[PDB]
Amino acid sequence: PKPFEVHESGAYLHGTKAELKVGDRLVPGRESNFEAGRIMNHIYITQTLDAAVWGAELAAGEGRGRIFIVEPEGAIEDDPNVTDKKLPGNPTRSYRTREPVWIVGELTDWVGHPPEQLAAMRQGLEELRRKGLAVIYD
Ligand SMILES: CO[C@H]1/C=C/O[C@@]2(C)Oc3c(C)c(O)c4c(O)c(c(/C=N/N5CCN(C)CC5)c(O)c4c3C2=O)NC(=O)/C(C)=C\C=C\[C@H](C)[C@H](O)[C@@H](C)[C@@H](O)[C@@H](C)[C@H](OC(C)=O)[C@@H]1C
Repeated sequence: PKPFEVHESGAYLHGTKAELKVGDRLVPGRESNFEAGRIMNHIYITQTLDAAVWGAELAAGEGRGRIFIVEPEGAIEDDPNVTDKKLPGNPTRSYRTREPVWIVGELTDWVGHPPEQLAAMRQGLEELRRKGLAVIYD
């Protein structure tokens, strides 16, 4: 995938290693993928495939990444972890919602980041943790 490229569909995507199926309704309050033990207030979704693939790859869990197309029941807002942080605005088109979402499809035709790019991201995040700089906004 290409960073900042909006998916053809305009649809909201959710990358995860959870075993979801079309027709599931997902409510907030599951555990963070980035800070063990943290109970989440939001569901995180995106309109770029690149951000969804990172969500699938970086999600906690055994088993492979999945990307779902989802329909929010309620309001969505910019995800502050990636908005006005490294870049101005929200170029990854990443959002979050306090209300449930429905799983309406599964994206089957994606490929992951090349392995050294995924390893660099993983290593970078462990480093931020080791330095106490991995602040999670939620
Ligand atoms: C869609 O976002 C993805 C890719 C964007 O593509 C791309 C090109 O545009 C980015 C934007 C616009 C950012 O604002 C950004 C950012 O703020 C950030 C890191 C992190 N960089 N490092 C980690 C590895 N590394 C390169 C060295 C340091 C980034 O790489 C990016 C970044 C990119 O890479 N944040 C930090 O540095 C700091 C200080 C803290 C991070 C804290 C928590 C832990 C994270 O926020 C968690 C909650 C997730 O939100 C991220 C892991 C995102 O994963 C998902 C699934 O969302 C990932 C950024």
